[PDB]
Amino acid sequence: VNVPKTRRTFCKKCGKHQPHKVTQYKKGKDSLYAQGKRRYDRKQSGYGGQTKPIFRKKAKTTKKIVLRLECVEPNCRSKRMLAIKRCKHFELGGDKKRKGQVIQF
Amino acid sequence: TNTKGKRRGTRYMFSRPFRKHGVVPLATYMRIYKKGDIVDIKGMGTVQKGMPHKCYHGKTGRVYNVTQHAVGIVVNKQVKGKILAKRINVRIEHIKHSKSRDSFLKRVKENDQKKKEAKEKGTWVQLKRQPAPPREAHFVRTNGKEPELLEPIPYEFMA
Amino acid sequence: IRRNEKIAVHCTVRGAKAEEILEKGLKVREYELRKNNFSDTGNFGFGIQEHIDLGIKYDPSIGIYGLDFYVVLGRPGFSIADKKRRTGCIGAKHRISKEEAMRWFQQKYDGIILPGK
Amino acid sequence: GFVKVVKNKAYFKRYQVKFRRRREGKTDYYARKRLVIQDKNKYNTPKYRMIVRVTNRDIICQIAYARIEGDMIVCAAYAHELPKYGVKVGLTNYAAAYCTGLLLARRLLNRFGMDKIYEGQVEVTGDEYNVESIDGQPGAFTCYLDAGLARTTTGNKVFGALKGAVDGGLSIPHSTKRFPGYDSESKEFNAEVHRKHIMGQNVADYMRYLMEEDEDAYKKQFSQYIKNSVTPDMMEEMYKKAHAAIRENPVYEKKPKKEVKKKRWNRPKMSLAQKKDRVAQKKASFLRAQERA
Amino acid sequence: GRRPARCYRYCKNKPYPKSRFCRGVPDAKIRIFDLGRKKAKVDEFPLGGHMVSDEYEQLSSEALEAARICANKYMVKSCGRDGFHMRVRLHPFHVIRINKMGMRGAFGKPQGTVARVHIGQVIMSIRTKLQNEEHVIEALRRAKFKFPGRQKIHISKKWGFTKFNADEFEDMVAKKCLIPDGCGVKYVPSHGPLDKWRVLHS
RNA sequence: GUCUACGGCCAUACCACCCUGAACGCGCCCGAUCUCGUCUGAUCUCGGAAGCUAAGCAGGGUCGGGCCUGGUUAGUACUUGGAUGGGAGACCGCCUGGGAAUACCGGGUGCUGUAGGCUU
RNA sequence: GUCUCCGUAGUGUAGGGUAUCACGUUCGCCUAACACGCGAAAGGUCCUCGGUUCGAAACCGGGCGGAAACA
RNA sequence: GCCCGGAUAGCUCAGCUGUAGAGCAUCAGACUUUUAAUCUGAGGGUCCAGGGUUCAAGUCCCUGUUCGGGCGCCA
RNA sequence: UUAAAUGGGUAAGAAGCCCGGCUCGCUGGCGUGGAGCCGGGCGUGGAAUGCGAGUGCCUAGUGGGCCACUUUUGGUAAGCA
RNA sequence: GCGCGGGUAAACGGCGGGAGUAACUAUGACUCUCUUAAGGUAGCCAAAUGCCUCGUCAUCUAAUUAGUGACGCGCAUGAAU
RNA sequence: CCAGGUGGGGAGUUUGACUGGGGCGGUACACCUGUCAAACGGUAACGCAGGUGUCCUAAGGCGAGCUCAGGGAGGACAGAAACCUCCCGUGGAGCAGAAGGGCAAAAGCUCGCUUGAUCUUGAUUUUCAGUACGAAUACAGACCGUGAAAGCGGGGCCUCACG
RNA sequence: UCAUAGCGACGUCGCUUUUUGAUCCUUCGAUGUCGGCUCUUCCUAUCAUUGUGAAGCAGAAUUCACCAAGCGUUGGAUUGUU
Ligand SMILES: [Mg+2]
Ligand SMILES: [Mg+2]
Ligand SMILES: [Mg+2]
Ligand SMILES: [Mg+2]
Ligand SMILES: [Mg+2]
Ligand SMILES: [Mg+2]
Ligand SMILES: [Mg+2]
Ligand SMILES: [Mg+2]
Ligand SMILES: [Mg+2]
Ligand SMILES: [Mg+2]
Ligand SMILES: [Mg+2]
Ligand SMILES: [Mg+2]
Ligand SMILES: [Mg+2]
Ligand SMILES: [Mg+2]
Ligand SMILES: [Mg+2]
Ligand SMILES: [Mg+2]
Ligand SMILES: [Mg+2]
Ligand SMILES: [Mg+2]
Ligand SMILES: [Mg+2]
Ligand SMILES: [Mg+2]
Ligand SMILES: [Mg+2]
Ligand SMILES: [Mg+2]
Ligand SMILES: [Mg+2]
Ligand SMILES: [Mg+2]
Ligand SMILES: [Mg+2]
Ligand SMILES: [Mg+2]
Ligand SMILES: [Mg+2]
Ligand SMILES: [Mg+2]
Ligand SMILES: [Mg+2]
Ligand SMILES: [Mg+2]
Ligand SMILES: [Zn+2]
Repeated sequence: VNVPKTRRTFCKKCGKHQPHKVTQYKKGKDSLYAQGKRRYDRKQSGYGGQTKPIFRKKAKTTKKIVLRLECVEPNCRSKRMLAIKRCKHFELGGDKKRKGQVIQF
Repeated sequence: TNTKGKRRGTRYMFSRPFRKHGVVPLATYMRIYKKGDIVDIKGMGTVQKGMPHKCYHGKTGRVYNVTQHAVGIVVNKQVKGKILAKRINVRIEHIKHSKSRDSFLKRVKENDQKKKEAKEKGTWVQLKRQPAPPREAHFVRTNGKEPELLEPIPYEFMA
Repeated sequence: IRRNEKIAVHCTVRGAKAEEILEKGLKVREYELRKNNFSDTGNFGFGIQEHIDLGIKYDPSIGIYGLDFYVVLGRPGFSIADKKRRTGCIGAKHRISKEEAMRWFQQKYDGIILPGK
Repeated sequence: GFVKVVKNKAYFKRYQVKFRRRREGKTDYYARKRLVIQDKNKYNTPKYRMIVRVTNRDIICQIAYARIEGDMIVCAAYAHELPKYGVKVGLTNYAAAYCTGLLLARRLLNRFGMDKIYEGQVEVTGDEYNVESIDGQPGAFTCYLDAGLARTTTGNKVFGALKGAVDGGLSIPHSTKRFPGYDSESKEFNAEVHRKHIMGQNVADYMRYLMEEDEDAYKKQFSQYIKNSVTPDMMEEMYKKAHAAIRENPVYEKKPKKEVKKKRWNRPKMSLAQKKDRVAQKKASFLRAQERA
Repeated sequence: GRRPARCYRYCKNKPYPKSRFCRGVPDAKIRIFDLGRKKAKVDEFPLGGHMVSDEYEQLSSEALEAARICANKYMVKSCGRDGFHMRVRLHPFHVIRINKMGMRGAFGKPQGTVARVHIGQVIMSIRTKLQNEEHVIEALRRAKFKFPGRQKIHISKKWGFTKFNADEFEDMVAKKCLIPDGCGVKYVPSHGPLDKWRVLHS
């Protein structure tokens, strides 16, 4: 799918529709000091081998896409997360299609 | 085996009658549904919003809630073992007033007027309705016309 | 050809401009339109090959295209079929026929139709 | 005997007939359903529509609300009844549209006992004015406009009857976009060419543009403007008196005309006997005619 | 390769016609349904002989071919090649399936077509002259032997393949309310327009 | 008796052709300066009143087609329940109740609400 | 038995918008003559039947076949 | 998930912010009893697509497309 | 298109019917509308038949089924599925 | 360490296919090419290895799915497996 | 002593299910359409015909304007098909896909503006044990889009497109 | 030559459980499983023999049928083989 790089939508901080700029959200790197990672790392220490399961099935083909949008107001710059359906190909700000066009030459 | 889609088996159920497709007539929108009156659920298939489920088609319920475009209906539904009073939200073009209760209300209004008019007359009038008593022995005239004799046709092989 | 490209170009002319471009087209024929270019609904049409002859003189850039005229006949009251409100048909005997297309032609332009073929 | 006939017997056996008013093309049931249907949790509160219909000779402008049996007209106004006071020439123009809307407003308010309150705008100006309710008084009358099949493009006579109505005191919701004063490119409302059209300067200047150009074009175009001698000037104050006399007495009355007879102007349908006899003699004439040979 | 007809005799499988769902159906063995002087108009062949079957069974498409062939070979032998018109009043639209050589996916592929009949259902129709009744009666009798069930033989009181009785046929066409066309007739009701009426009667 | 505006039911109202229309009206019709639109004032929008029922529209007509409603089909088909009924079966008959649909043959062909016009 | 694949100049081959080439035959050039070579011609209703579509050898349905793979 | 390497006449590869080159190629000429053999010419870049740094990109940088690799792995 | 038989839902009153009156921030041209609330009046108990109903807690065993009329799917058919 | 690069088969293992080509036809000494790198050489065989198969031919017998000898596009023989 | 590699030499363990017996074959293993299905609803088989793990800044949302498939008759090249006109045309087209339903001044096609595919609390339907997910339906509170306005819109005309 | 001495296409009705299927009702705290040898009995859809009828039965040889299972139905090469 194609979605524009900017769109007006409800901004929760200022409580009215404001221009937002969207960008594809990306998962950050693991903290290595979160409680779950701290617990898992302690578990893996010593003998006994691998202690927690490894998924290795991978039935899904695509991913749900999350758009990280923040309001362009300079005073408040709150960033919200909005999700769209599954899509194999995701394009940000692609060129708008036209109907009255020759397809093809 | 068979799926559990919300509109399975409704090929003809929601289909419009013959030569009755098209724009929904307007008078079905300006009918007035109070709270507590009795409605019948049909489910006109033209409108895809606020449809009842196929199990509620052709069921008669009562109204408990009225909103901008729909009404809340308390309709008894029989699950396998028992009957549940289920509430559904249905847009008004899928329902219509019930003439079942309307006929009875006319009778009471005609009946209560009988009650008033009978008292000062001092007579005793009949209030209940009886189940079609026997046929009250009568005479059948002949008018000099003999009831002519009927005889079975002898069989013949048409086709 | 492929779809949605520009193939043809056309216009619609009515009024004085229409009646003079038309006779400008028949004059190419000397008021001649032989047998069956008349359509049974009343209208008719025809095509030509050279446009420099009449009207405007040869322009060097442009080529040698031909084109086609096709007029439509009508009576006051033919507009109700295009009316947005209370649109209707025109009625059987107020319609036009091929027979009264030639008669209108022969009465007005004295053109010669139906060569004996 | 070469091409399949489309409107065969099967075509009619299965053809579905549209709604009657749709067949005559006098009503769109898409907009009417949106425009007529009252919200269900009101149960009797009538949705009032300001119906405006422009005709080749007249302007029909009524206010109604719809029931099961039909739409009920509470009161109506007509451009042909404008000559009863003030304006006598220039019906079915934008100015006449303004007055008949104003006349509709005043006659409903008077019939409603609500004319003394919500006078509207006694002074006519092209700006935006929408009536507001006043506490402790009966609430302002609210109604919506039934444009109908007419194109709602900027500068349409139907929107004249809108401003005419709201000037008389109806609280009709409306943007200031589809008035003649609105400049599409600049997205502004001039509000003075709007009043120029309202009081007839739109045709006044055209009519004052036309004498110096021609007389028989002036004659053939504004013929009924010649009679009654309505000049380019003095077409202002008459509209004022037309607007003023609308306030003074907007009520309507009839002409009792009972001196009529039962002259049927058509023919009653022939009974069955006449049909059966007619084919008999049509047959009888045919056998006679062939026998003569 | 064909199973015995007793295996598919009774109509018990919810008619299964050739359709977009049932693709790959072999061509029925019967392709010609009308034999003889099909040009004979209305009146040269007044007597109409019928073969009516009284069972709710299905007749294989091959059975009617055997029956139709056996009957025409008789008429040309006795009634002449020019003197009869034979019509089979059945069509093999029901499709029978076979599951070949456990029972996983036992739904079998089509291998033949049959025609279902009812208690009153004419199989064969013969229109001939009056003096040919003896031939047509025993011609169909030979055609009976190619059919699984039991079939009765009836001589229709109607005129030929027309649905109207033979006694009142001649006067009806005489009164010009019945007109002849092709192998049958056209009923002319008296509720059209007079122009249709008046083109005839004169 | 009609019509106009807004409608309800949505063909007894539709479709085809022919006849007629008084008065208002509805229309066709004239024109493009303004408003507004199109390649084109054809449509849409606006400004009008010289002409005309020709068309739309209203009414009527057609052994009209459709549609609506009856008869016939027919107590037929079909079907609730019953039998230690018949029949090798396929199926069929009876008892008990309910009960259709073609073809074919008759009748009819818009009713009506609010507001406003005309008709001696 | 089922399944898959294929039926086309004499032979073999490929391939909706009138079947290519090789050899087979005849043939004309070249040569003193043969041989060869080159050239052209002839030659396949495309396995049969039905259907589809403006049109089918080609697409879709049948029937024969022939070869395989399974069974 | 990370580090990445390659993609250009029908086939492969060098390359100049500066007019795309070489070979395997293909057709045609000389060449030659002739074939080889020999040259030579012509045409032919699915420059992997899109952008950008840009005067100026095949290269430089990102985005994807594939092709390939070398590591890592609690839903 | 039409269209049964069998079948499914609702109703057959006192929680109903009819009078008045009050509250509302909802609705609103209006005493509008609607809902709630407060008094009052109505008994011929508003079809047949039968039956005494309402309601709570704890809970075993079972969760391989099979046969018959009739309806019905696959199968040639089956003491088949 | 893995990749990258050399060597290694008396290391494990592998040893197919497609075109064009000789004066009957056939085949292909010869030329080229594909997929992973070669493409079964010398030899041997219906073998303890050959499904079709009781292969075909000769011999042994009156008669031989047996035996022997020969043929080999060998389902699926073969060189320190 | 720690870190990285190699490590079936050795250790522990696992190696789905449904199935006209098991394996091979298929998914009837989560879902959707029509039918089976016996005129409410429900109803099985490795029953029949199919489909899904997507696609879409518009194919979403509003308003406006038009009518579609096909056919007849025409008009230079132009023919069975190019393009223009008239007429007929109940939808015989299109609506992303499977099928069913629904749809005509529509829900289709062409334009204009846009982000209601946003931020929140509950109620309800659907399978249901009246659990959950998913999908959906009527509201209510904000903030908006559109339209002159009534209104309509918190995704796709409805039935699936998911944890 | 002639449908039927002997045959029988297109169709159609059956019987048998000496084939192979389909099913899984009995047996998995076991019914010993292919063939051959040996031995008895039984069936008839009769190969031969008894008694008969029919023929495109001159004789001979043969073929088709009926009552009929009392009697008989072999020795070997190859193969585990049926
Ligand atoms: Mg946490
Ligand atoms: Mg099912
Ligand atoms: Mg299903
Ligand atoms: Mg929706
Ligand atoms: Mg509108
Ligand atoms: Mg057999
Ligand atoms: Mg079955
Ligand atoms: Mg009629
Ligand atoms: Mg009965
Ligand atoms: Mg158990
Ligand atoms: Mg069972
Ligand atoms: Mg070596
Ligand atoms: Mg090995
Ligand atoms: Mg070898
Ligand atoms: Mg060998
Ligand atoms: Mg051996
Ligand atoms: Mg031996
Ligand atoms: Mg040997
Ligand atoms: Mg181990
Ligand atoms: Mg059901
Ligand atoms: Mg049921
Ligand atoms: Mg619209
Ligand atoms: Mg708004
Ligand atoms: Mg809201
Ligand atoms: Mg067993
Ligand atoms: Mg035991
Ligand atoms: Mg055991
Ligand atoms: Mg024992
Ligand atoms: Mg015997
Ligand atoms: Mg003995
Ligand atoms: Zn903000």
